[PDB]
Amino acid sequence: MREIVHIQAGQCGNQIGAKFWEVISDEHGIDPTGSYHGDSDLQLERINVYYNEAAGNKYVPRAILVDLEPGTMDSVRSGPFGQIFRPDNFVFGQSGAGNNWAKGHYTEGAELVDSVLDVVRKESESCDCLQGFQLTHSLGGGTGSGMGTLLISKIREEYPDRIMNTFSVMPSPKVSDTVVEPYNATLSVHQLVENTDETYSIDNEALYDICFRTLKLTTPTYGDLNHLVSATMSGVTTCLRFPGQLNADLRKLAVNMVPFPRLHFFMPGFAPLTSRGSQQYRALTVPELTQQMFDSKNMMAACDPRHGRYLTVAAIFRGRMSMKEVDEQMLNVQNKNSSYFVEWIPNNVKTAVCDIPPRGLKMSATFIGNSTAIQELFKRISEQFTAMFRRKAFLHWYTGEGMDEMEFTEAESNMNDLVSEYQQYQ
Amino acid sequence: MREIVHIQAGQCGNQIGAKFWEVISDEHGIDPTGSYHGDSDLQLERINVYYNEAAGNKYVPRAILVDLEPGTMDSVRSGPFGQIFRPDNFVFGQSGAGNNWAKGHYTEGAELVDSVLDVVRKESESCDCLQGFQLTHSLGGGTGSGMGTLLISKIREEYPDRIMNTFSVMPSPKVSDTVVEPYNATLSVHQLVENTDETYSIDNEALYDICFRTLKLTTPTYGDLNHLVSATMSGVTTCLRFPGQLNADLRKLAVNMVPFPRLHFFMPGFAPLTSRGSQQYRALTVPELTQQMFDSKNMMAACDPRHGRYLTVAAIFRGRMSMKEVDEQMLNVQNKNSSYFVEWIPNNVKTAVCDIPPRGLKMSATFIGNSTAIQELFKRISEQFTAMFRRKAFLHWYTGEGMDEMEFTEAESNMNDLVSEYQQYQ
Amino acid sequence: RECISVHVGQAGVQMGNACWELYCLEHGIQPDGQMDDSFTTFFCETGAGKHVPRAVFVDLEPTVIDEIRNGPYRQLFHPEQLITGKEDAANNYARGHYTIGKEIIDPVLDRIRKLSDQCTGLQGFLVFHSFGGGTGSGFTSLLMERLSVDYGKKSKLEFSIYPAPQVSTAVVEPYNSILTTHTTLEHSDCAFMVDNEAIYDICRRNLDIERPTYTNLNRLISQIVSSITASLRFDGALNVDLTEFQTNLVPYPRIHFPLATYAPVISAEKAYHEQLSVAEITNACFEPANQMVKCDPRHGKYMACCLLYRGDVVPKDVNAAIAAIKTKRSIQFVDWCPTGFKVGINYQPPTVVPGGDLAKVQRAVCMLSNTTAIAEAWARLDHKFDLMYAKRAFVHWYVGEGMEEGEFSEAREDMAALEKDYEEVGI
Amino acid sequence: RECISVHVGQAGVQMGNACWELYCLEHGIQPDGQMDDSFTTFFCETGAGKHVPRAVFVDLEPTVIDEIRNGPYRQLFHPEQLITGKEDAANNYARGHYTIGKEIIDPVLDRIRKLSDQCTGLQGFLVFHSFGGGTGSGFTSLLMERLSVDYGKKSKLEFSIYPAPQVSTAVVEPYNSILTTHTTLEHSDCAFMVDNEAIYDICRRNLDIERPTYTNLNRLISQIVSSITASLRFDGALNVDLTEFQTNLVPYPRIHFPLATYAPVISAEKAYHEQLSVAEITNACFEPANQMVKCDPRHGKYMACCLLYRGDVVPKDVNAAIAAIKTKRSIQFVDWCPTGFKVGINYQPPTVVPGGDLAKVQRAVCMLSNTTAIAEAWARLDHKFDLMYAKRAFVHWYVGEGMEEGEFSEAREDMAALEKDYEEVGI
Ligand SMILES: Nc1nc2c(ncn2[C@@H]2O[C@H](COP(=O)(O)CP(=O)(O)OP(=O)(O)O)[C@@H](O)[C@H]2O)c(=O)[nH]1
Ligand SMILES: Nc1nc2c(ncn2[C@@H]2O[C@H](COP(=O)(O)CP(=O)(O)OP(=O)(O)O)[C@@H](O)[C@H]2O)c(=O)[nH]1
Ligand SMILES: Nc1nc2c(ncn2[C@@H]2O[C@H](COP(=O)(O)OP(=O)(O)OP(=O)(O)O)[C@@H](O)[C@H]2O)c(=O)[nH]1
Ligand SMILES: Nc1nc2c(ncn2[C@@H]2O[C@H](COP(=O)(O)OP(=O)(O)OP(=O)(O)O)[C@@H](O)[C@H]2O)c(=O)[nH]1
Repeated sequence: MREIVHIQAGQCGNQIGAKFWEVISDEHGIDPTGSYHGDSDLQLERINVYYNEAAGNKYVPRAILVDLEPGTMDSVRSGPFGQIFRPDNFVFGQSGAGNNWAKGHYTEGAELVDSVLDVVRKESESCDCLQGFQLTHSLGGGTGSGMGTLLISKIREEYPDRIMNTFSVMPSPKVSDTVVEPYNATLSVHQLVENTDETYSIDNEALYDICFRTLKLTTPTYGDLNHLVSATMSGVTTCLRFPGQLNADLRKLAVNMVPFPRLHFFMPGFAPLTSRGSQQYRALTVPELTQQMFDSKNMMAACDPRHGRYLTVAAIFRGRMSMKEVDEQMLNVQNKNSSYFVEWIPNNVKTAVCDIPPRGLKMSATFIGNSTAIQELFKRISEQFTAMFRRKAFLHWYTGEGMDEMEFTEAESNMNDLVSEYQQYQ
Repeated sequence: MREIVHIQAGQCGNQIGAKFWEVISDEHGIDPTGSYHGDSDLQLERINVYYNEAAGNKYVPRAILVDLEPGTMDSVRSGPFGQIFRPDNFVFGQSGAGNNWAKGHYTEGAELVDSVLDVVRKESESCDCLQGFQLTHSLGGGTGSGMGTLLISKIREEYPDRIMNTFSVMPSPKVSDTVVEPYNATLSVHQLVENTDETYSIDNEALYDICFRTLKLTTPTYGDLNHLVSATMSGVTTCLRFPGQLNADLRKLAVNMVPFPRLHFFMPGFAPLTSRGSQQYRALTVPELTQQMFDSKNMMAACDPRHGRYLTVAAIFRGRMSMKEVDEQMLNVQNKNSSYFVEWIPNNVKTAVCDIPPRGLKMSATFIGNSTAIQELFKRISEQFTAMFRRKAFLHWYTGEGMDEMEFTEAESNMNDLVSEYQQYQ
Repeated sequence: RECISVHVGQAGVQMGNACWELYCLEHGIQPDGQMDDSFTTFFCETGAGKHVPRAVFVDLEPTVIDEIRNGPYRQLFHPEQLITGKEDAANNYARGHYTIGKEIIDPVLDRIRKLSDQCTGLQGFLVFHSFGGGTGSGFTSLLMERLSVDYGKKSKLEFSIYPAPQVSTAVVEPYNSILTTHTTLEHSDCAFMVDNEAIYDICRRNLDIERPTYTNLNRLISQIVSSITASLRFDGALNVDLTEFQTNLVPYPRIHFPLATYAPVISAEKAYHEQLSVAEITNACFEPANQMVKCDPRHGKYMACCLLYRGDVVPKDVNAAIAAIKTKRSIQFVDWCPTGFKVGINYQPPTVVPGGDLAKVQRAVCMLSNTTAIAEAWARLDHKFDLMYAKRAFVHWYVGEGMEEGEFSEAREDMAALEKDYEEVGI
Repeated sequence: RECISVHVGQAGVQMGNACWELYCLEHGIQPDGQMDDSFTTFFCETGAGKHVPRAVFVDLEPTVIDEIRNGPYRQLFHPEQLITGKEDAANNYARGHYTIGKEIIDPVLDRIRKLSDQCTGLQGFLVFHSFGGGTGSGFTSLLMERLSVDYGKKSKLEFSIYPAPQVSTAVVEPYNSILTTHTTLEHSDCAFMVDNEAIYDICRRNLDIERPTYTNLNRLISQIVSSITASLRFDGALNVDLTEFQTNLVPYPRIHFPLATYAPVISAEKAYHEQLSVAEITNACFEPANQMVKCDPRHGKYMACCLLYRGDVVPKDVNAAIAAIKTKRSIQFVDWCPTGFKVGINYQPPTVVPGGDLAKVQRAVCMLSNTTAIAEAWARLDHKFDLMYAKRAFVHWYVGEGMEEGEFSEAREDMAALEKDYEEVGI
């Protein structure tokens, strides 16, 4: 019944992917060992859509952890929900790439893709009818950018008709955790623009901006940032996991948000975002959530939506709520701010609601936005790419693996192409 | 059978309008919920003339409460007879006018008149044959002066042939409860002089003077003043509500008291007015009521009738009484005081009696008087209007809504015109 | 006297569970599936002391179908009738029609045959769906085509939830509605439409519900669909059958788009304070804001109106009431059909759900009417379609299913013919 | 019916904490932050059994803002509403406007928008500040300009603490007051003023407090600001809204400077011995020394006076009382508005703080009135400004912020126009 197979790549993709299984384990009432201890019967109604049943009322996740380094699996296996994963799925290499896209794509990737394709083939045969795949990686580095982008092309060859979702965190200019980030970002987007049908543009800079303004966290760690992005992955797959008044599968939101084949880079968000020291002094009904959803300082991307125009918006909701207040609020945000919305579409909002909210909250929603303001983050990495590429700097490491110099220019031809697409419909 | 539809405007019109339904509910024996608990069968004989029948032997009033502020309806709904009114009839705005005629007539009125015209259309279609409308407002302020004067013009356009009654309380110079009172009074009379066919000139100053001299009230509130004016509205509509030896409908008194189209501003009164501590020391037959009716300190207007001459008089009576004493007393009041009555009419008195008096009294009457002494209250407000208008004071608020300066002068041309009419026939 | 029903999409089964619970409580049917002629037109007799409805719930997505299997009304419906798919339509007219529609229609086709072969008094079919999504556009348009070639002569009463001028749940619904209407124009004998924001306005000003949900929207809708077929269930002084709605409301074989409105809709506290009679409800049903569609009837002209009352209502006041409606000059009837009044009566009154938002009423009416008021609505839907069609937006998904840009032009010019047909007929 | 408030400067929040504690004790709101329609106009309803005020405290200096964070009324207010800066104004109109003002107004602008969007009965705004310092002059003049272009139509009720003729806390306050009044003349609908030595004289002769503090000054001031809005909170026999103060008191669009005075102000021991009725308070409110400004009303003429009573007070004696005020020849009303009386009533009486200096009273009144008595005050402030402006004293700081000597002349000639407007209108 539309089973989704999870797949992880890179250090960050395994961390946020690990947090994804943790947060959904709580609402489903899954123990760290694998047994069920929930309360509602609807949790078992669609537990198979991510997990696999087993003996003793045990449920094993349908995850495949892929990382070229071995230490990443040791940290994930020793986590709170590290033992629930299957030991056979922990496939990994020995010698890391060290922030090199050419290694994880050509030399170090070719020896491991044969070991992961047969595993996901086994998982795809176990389910009754698969819907699609969702992947977590990062444009920076070599593992998540190299290993993830490679098997995306192979999965497209093996499953061209199924949905190919991707949650890809991109770099930022002010927060730079890698010197070779724009080359990996420029080489990765050449594969993401053509192969996958969906993409979520997540930014680490905004993940630091979002925690100061509303959460008021004095000591935020990566685990706190993983809680925000993991909740977004749960909102997109809510209606098939629990019933609702209006269902919206991963395909139902893709057809509305992807007006063209190449324009599929979304912009995520989440609400309610409120600190623990100011939870009592805020309401939880629908109008405060609507204005917070469309707020500029709410999304986890560094893009200014006021500098552009939204192509389409999708706001998945959770929990029992009234439909009149939901529908009427989405009318005024597009009417009062018609300048920041394209006139060549009559309605830029996609609505959907569920009845079973997360634990600890009574009403919540997740934002999915495709807008022309995404180009400002793509040209700056392109400028950092073209600035470093024009002198042929930091290319001798990539050519040692047999990579051609023109492939960087072919990626550059794609880089200024996608930013020009959003400029066309602006 | 000549159904009358009630309508209210302004704070005072809702208060005295609320008291109007209260006093008539007692003589008809109507419960505060809506059921009947009276004793006489004639109360149901003409209960339809103001009320609407309903299931469970319930009777709902045919009233429409209109006020631009929402707080007035909360006080009326929370009253003793607040629940008997229909909930749908409680139409109202949000942002009050704040003593501004331009707001209630042009900007704040235009958005609400569409919501009240369809309601009275529903009530007018429910009755078999409507006679006319009676309204309660105040010349002071912006709500009763603005909203009331506006829909009076619209009702004339929709119902030009039916009777248009109005109970309008005017300001006074000594009791000044509003700084912008003469502008509102001068702008309101332009509509009342041309649209409505009847008008009752009530004064707040005399409503305090009347309570000191005969009632001897030590601590009079607005509710005590509402008892006097509410009883006056019941006397004018007695013969169609209960049988009588000589019937006088609202049209039967209008034809006698309105000798010209513009001369329709009456002057009300009521009797017997006597304190509780001096009730035993007074009789209740007809001659003491006659001399009390024509007394100068009996009416609820500040006009001196001795300073002018009565055009016509109408004294509706209630309760079983002898006709010889009634007819003979009206002869001597006009004969002995021939100087204070116009010689160009042979008889200035209109007689009519009913058999069913109010509860707690055996003989009573209500005064309706059109006299040339009414002009003294119109010129003083005109002097206050002209004194403030000659320097264009307190006009910048009215022009903000798009009102023209000449419309104040057009009202001024009407102001000195109506006072000159009564001077012609003096 | 029997009739088969079918529910499609998220919109279909969501009201189907809400309507059938209203049907069962009228005939004394407990939810467990048991307690002479009034229930035979919807409910069969399974041997002895047990019944089952004459309907089927079909939907590709399994979340709503299994909710009925795990819901309270489990034993009432058949297990096999709760048909379910394996792949979602996803706001795609094509995906629920060609790829995923072909591998599921064959269980659906033969089931209607055996369901009708056991029956003997089959009047027609009525389908509940919504063209505002993916499942109610493609799969609904396919099943009606395949049974039309089979049956043909039997009637088809469509019930779709159309989008509003400005409020909308989806974004691709002009493409979903413009494609499915190309097939609906020739095979649908009649199609009653309802707007999504209009029904909110019904419960806002009249029922004073500031925060309702879709469950409440289906209750008053269940009163509409049950009242039109109420004459067939119970006895009435002037009986009207299912084929009455075809001849008396369809002036031309292409113009088969009536409207719908219902009254009285009063709260519990307001029901005791507000009088209920034929006069006020007749003036209320013709009120424009009280209609279930955001279209001004003053702009157009009524081709014909079909009145149908319930409860203790004598035929005198209903005739005197419409005589007053004929005298109203605010409305305007078309010269092509002056006597466009069809009145009906049923002795059985409007029911009431325990705990429902609607209050008890001794009488009610369900007014259906055709007019050219929706001519601007089709022009509005066509105008917004030209904006996205000019940019070729959302086209790669439809051609990604198997279609092409050819029939997109066929649907455009078909609406262009439909637009001028309302303009020329309304002269 | 709702209204948003804002506090600026040292003067603003010092009375804001003193006024809001008076507001909360009236509605039974405990200081911890919890206990139907009377409190909705100031306090919200957050979910279940919790409220928050509809106001914000903004101030550049953090000493007063953090005192509220560490003060007793911590749990009552929102932690995010307590806005704080990082650099002080320092008696500079320019420093709180151009350098430091620009980097803090943007959090302040968008907060009022979302605070108003969630609201629906927003009547207007009222700001508490003081032009006698730096923060209440520049930043207050900036925020009112930026919301006036946005809103405009909504009212603005300013509450400033002006300096006395001879008593003064600062030395540069003529430059601070003359600059900020140039912006206040065009965008402020009305501005009630209070003098610093006058309120000391109120508690000196009447309340016999020889050694009070600013905390005591804010209590009786809280009675004034709470009494003008008391009609909107509780029920009254003659209701008056917030827009009543705009039309009835502003004769011309530039002359928008009323006065303020309050009575009775009696101690605890004197309250039991001194009779309380409408006659003595009406004669006391028009008493010149009992006013909150050191300006002789005998020198000028009252344009219009707005009376507003509280407690059990029948409308007979209030009309008879003002009738005696009309007969007094010691006062003199202007011929341009003879009937300049506006009386109001509220059934809910004046409250009392536990342990406060004010005693319990069964009735009170808050009398606001415009007049030309402050024409000499503006001439006095302008005269002392010419002494320092002639020597070009204290000018190097203002131009040291970014301004120049140009607008210094614009503020001077603006007062020169304002002075003669009071002289010609008072003829
Ligand atoms: N929101 C979070 N971001 C993270 C986290 N860990 C890393 N990152 C961010 O993602 C950036 C790159 O992602 P990765 O750490 O996975 C580098 P990767 O493992 O793919 O390559 P190698 O480790 O060199 O084999 C990294 O520079 C961080 O900005 C995390 O736990 N949470
Ligand atoms: N005899 C009575 N007179 C009243 C009563 N209430 C007010 N008034 C008088 O009528 C005068 C103005 O009438 P209103 O109170 O209705 C002012 P209105 O509501 O029309 O405008 P807004 O309140 O500003 O929206 C008012 O100044 C009083 O002198 C009352 O209850 N009884
Ligand atoms: N008035 C009303 N409309 C409804 C209700 N349920 C669904 N709808 C409408 O139906 C439209 C979509 O219909 P469907 O084709 O059934 O949607 P779906 O079945 O979820 O299709 P997928 O997204 O592909 O799964 C929505 O836009 C809603 O506005 C309801 O209960 N009441
Ligand atoms: N009556 C009264 N006046 C006050 C009170 N508090 C402050 N003031 C007046 O406010 C004036 C200065 O106002 P502000 O602009 O707020 O002073 P500030 O915030 O300290 O400005 P900086 O010195 O730059 O920090 C002083 O001259 C006082 O006379 C008070 O509690 N009561």
